[PDB]
Amino acid sequence: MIKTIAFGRYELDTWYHSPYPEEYARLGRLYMCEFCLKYMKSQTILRRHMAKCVWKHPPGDEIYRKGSISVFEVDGKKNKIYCQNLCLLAKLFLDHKTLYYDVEPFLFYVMTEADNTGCHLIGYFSKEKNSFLNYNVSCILTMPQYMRQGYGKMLIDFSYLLSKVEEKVGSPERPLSDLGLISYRSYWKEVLLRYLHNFQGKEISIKEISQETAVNPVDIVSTLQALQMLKYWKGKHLVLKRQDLIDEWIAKEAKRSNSNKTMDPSCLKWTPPKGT
Amino acid sequence: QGMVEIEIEGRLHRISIFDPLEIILEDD
Ligand SMILES: CCCC(=O)SCCNC(=O)CCNC(=O)[C@H](O)C(C)(C)COP(=O)(O)OP(=O)(O)OC[C@H]1O[C@@H](n2cnc3c(N)ncnc32)[C@H](O)[C@@H]1OP(=O)(O)O
Ligand SMILES: [Cl-]
Ligand SMILES: [Zn+2]
Repeated sequence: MIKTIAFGRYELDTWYHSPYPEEYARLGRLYMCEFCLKYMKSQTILRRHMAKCVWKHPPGDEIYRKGSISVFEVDGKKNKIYCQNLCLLAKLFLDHKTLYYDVEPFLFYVMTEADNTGCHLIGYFSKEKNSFLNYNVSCILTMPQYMRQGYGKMLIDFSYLLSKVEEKVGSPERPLSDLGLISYRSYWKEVLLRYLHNFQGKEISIKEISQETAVNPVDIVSTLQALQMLKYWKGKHLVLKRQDLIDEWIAKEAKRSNSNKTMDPSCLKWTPPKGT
Repeated sequence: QGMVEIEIEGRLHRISIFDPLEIILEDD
C-alpha cells in the first residue's frame, strides 16, 4: 500500500490512501512527473519519462504572474488527465476529498514557483464552474514541502481575488477540515483587521465589508465573534476596534510583506471563463 | 431576511447584515 511519493527532488510521506490502480497501490513508493503528474512504478520509468515529457509547467492559461510565482487556470474538461492526476495526488493528503473521476465541471488554480528547470507545483485549489451554493473553493492544498510558509493564505487570498473580479461573494465548500478552518480563520482575521484599520467612518454594515472583500457575511460575523469584537450595549450591536488586535496585526503584516508572500492584484490578467 | 445568531457573554443575540453597526475604541 502506498506510503511515499517521489516528486521532483522531494520524497513525500503520504497521509491518507488514494485510489490509484491496484497495479500501483500495491507498491510502497510511487514516482511522479512533477510537471504532467503522470504516476509511474520506478525511478527508471520516471527517468525515461522525463527524457520524453515536454511539459515544464501546468497546462491551461497563466492568469497570475509575479516574478517566479504563477497561477495556472486549468479546465477539467480540456485537461482531464492532468486534473485527475492532480486529484488522486491531493487525496494523499486530504481526509475527505469531494471527487476524483469527473473533473470536467471544475476549474483548477495551480500555483507554481519557477526556477531554471521549470515551474514547480506549490499547491492548488479547485472550484466548481457553476456552484449553486456560491462556493469559490472546492478543495485546497499546499504540497507538504511547501506547507507553513504562507502559500496557503496566498491561495485563499487568490480565490477571493477571483470573486472580486467576478463581482461575487464567495465561501469555501463545507465541510472545512481542521487545517482549512485554521487557515481560513487566519485569513479572515487578516482581512477584517485590515478593513477596519483603513475605514474611517463610525458605522459599517456587514454587507459593506462583504462586498468589498468578497468574504461571505456569515464568515465575517463569525470572525468578529472569534475576535470578540461583537459587543452589546444598550439596544444594538457594536463593533469593538480592539487596539492590541490591530497593533499585533501591523507587526504581523510587516513580516508578511518582508517575506514577499502576498498576492498582488495588478499581476492578475484574467476575465472570468465561459460564464461572462 | 438575512440574520445571524450566536451568543455574547452568556446572552443569545441576533444581528442584521444591512443595518449599520457602530464602531468604538474603548469607552464602556
Ligand atoms: C476549502 C473547501 C473544503 C476543503 O477542501 S478543506 C481541506 C483543506 N485542505 C487540506 O486539509 C489538505 C491538507 N492541508 C493543506 O493543504 C494546507 O494545510 C492548507 C489548509 C492549504 C494550509 O496551507 P499552508 O501553506 O500551510 O498555509 P499558510 O502557511 O498560508 O498558513 C495558514 C495558517 O494556518 C496555520 N497553520 C498552518 N498549518 C498549520 C498546522 N499544521 N498546524 C497548526 N496550524 C497551522 C498557519 O500558522 C497560519 O496561521 P497564522 O497566520 O500563523 O495565524
Ligand atoms: Cl534557478
Ligand atoms: Zn511528464
